[PDB]
Amino acid sequence: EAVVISGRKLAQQIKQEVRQEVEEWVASGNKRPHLSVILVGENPASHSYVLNKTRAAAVVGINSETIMKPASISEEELLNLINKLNNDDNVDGLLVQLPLPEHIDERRICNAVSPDKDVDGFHVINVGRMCLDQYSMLPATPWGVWEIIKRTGIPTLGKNVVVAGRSKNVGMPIAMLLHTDGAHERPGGDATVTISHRYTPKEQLKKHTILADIVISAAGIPNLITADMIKEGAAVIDVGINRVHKLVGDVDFEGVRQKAGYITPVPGGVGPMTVAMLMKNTIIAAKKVL
Amino acid sequence: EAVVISGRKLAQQIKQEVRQEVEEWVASGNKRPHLSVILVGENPASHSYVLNKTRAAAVVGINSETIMKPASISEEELLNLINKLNNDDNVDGLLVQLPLPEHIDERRICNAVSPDKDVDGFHVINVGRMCLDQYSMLPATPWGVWEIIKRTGIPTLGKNVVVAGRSKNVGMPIAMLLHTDGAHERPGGDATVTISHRYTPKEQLKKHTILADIVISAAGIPNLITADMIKEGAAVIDVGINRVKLVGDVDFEGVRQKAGYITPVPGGVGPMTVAMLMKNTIIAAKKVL
Ligand SMILES: NC(=O)c1ccc[n+]([C@@H]2O[C@H](COP(=O)([O-])OP(=O)(O)OC[C@H]3O[C@@H](n4cnc5c(N)ncnc54)[C@H](O)[C@@H]3O)[C@@H](O)[C@H]2O)c1
Ligand SMILES: NC(=O)c1ccc[n+]([C@@H]2O[C@H](COP(=O)([O-])OP(=O)(O)OC[C@H]3O[C@@H](n4cnc5c(N)ncnc54)[C@H](O)[C@@H]3O)[C@@H](O)[C@H]2O)c1
Ligand SMILES: Nc1nc(N)c(NC(=O)Nc2ccc(C(=O)N[C@@H](CCc3nnn[nH]3)C(=O)O)cc2Cl)c(=O)[nH]1
Ligand SMILES: Nc1nc(N)c(NC(=O)Nc2ccc(C(=O)N[C@@H](CCc3nnn[nH]3)C(=O)O)cc2Cl)c(=O)[nH]1
Repeated sequence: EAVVISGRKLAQQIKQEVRQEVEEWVASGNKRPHLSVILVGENPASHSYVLNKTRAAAVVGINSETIMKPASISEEELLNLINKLNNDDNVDGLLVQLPLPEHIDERRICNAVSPDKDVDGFHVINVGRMCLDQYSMLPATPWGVWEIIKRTGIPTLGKNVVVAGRSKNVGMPIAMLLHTDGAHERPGGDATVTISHRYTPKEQLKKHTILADIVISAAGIPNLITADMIKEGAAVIDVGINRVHKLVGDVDFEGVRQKAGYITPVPGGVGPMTVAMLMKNTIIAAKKVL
Repeated sequence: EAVVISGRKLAQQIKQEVRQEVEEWVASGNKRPHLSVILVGENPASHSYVLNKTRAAAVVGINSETIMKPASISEEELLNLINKLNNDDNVDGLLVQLPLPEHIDERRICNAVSPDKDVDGFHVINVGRMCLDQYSMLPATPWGVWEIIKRTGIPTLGKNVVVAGRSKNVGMPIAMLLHTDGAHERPGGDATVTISHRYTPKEQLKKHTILADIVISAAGIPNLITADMIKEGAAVIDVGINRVKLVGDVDFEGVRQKAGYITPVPGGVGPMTVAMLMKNTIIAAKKVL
């Protein structure tokens, strides 16, 4: 039966590392780090996730503020707020929680955040640098997936990995981190990575997952991953968060638990790792090492 | 038996299309486009490929110059020449042929080319925009691979594709173009794409290619792809150029018997790289993006 990886326990370790790093930093006379989160509208999941972020910030010694704006805000008004925060020397990290309302272009917003404060790694320069395996601010959810695998001791070099999903903020950076060269500026996992997505026929997904040492599902589809698709002993990382009737990932947890060697639960899996890796990025931004 | 796709013939058609676009741009009262190529050192392959680029420039009515420098040039000296050409309004396109000597950082060089003149698509802004499926200057070799597939009518949506190679200038852009959404700003191929590389075991590569409708080899290893690794009727695109006589990564004669489509080396992807650069140069001259 599968080892159930605890994302809560792993994130606790990561957050303790960050609290130590932040306290040594402050002890040496530097300004305490400060994270600013802009939250637009009333997406209940967004508010929940943002509160988790600012709670984690407080615990690791990072100051924060959440700036909430109505969904009726215009794009120019959001751009003005971002520019004021970019020029606030007290602000080390700045992020705009997504999704935004339809009348606001998310790509224009993400590029308006100063790249040195872009703890999301969503600015086009940060995306480009990541895709070139250069030192960059890694996006939190893909980095959390990476850390789950590395800290559990699951090997990647030469292994088969299937990613279900190709979104620019989650699925694509995961595939980028896992297949790239361990010896580059920002190391990668050196895996053989298959990218699947909404036009990958179900049968073709199974023909690739059955070969996979690691299946990473980031599609937002309940029960997309079932035991017949998984190689015995494989690691299965569940990124989706789906409301069914209750929260479940993309994986049939109880079924796949019987065949996989490792599996992450939903909740308590990838989610807490997302929050923890943002803490890593915020101290990185405060140190201005990039 | 496999259809052999003439990259040479496709490229020559594309160059005629560029020639017409350039001639009408000039006839409309605009300055004739000019491409500058910086060549550092004495890599014979680099010298040959740049010559093919400047030959194709003359064919399509684009002015050009190659500026050759010794390998002992410093990075600051190369940066100075690039800044000079960035500020020369007669220069529409500027590229620095790779590879560069070890003491010169290619990424710093590529990022010093003004983005408007970056006909390689190597500037980090172009890379980032491409990785986000936004309008961008696409790198010539990946765009040539895409054009071979599209102009031949080989379908990609829902298909299995294997790329052997993950280099930032060739293999990674090819995988990015082929797997991404056809509905985005810069459409992708909507294929299921497997990225393999130097740490993929030969056995595992074969277990993926055998499912593949398109196999694209950009590794630089003779006979990496053999008929047993290919499924009946697949399309095999050979990006490698290996001196062994020039061969590709593919066992041309063997795979020829099982593939439905195949590109030869030489005369395959290579000529398409040169033709897509000409496309990029007239795009850069028009200040399209
Ligand atoms: N911390 C976390 O645990 C965390 C963080 C971010 C996102 N998520 C979750 O990840 C999921 C996806 O988020 P997103 O923003 O990337 O969503 P999105 O809708 O932008 O992308 C979903 C992806 O799934 C792919 N897909 C659709 N149908 C598929 C199929 N049958 N097979 C394979 N792929 C298919 C799509 O092509 C798309 O790339 C959601 O559940 C979201 O909440 C979780
Ligand atoms: N227009 C053209 O025809 C064109 C253009 C550019 C490059 N090329 C050719 O493509 C080849 C590679 O070019 P590059 O710039 O990507 O070179 P590179 O040396 O930077 O990259 C080689 C790539 O091959 C991968 N690889 C190595 N061994 C492998 C194996 N056994 N299985 C799978 N992948 C493996 C490596 O991991 C790496 O990603 C060369 O032959 C080069 O001349 C051709
Ligand atoms: N700019 C920007 N915008 C974005 N949207 C993101 N993404 C993002 O924040 N993702 C995210 C973050 C944290 C959680 C989390 O805390 N998960 C817990 C609790 C689940 C739960 N929910 N309700 N009850 N329990 C769990 O999964 O266990 C879940 C998610 Cl998806 C970003 O990173 N940057
Ligand atoms: N900045 C920058 N740097 C780079 N390195 C590249 N890549 C690049 O130029 N690739 C490239 C271009 C043309 C050819 C070609 O003409 N192939 C012919 C002739 C074969 C032959 N050659 N010698 N003898 N025979 C054939 O394949 O038939 C082959 C290649 Cl690899 C770039 O695009 N931009």
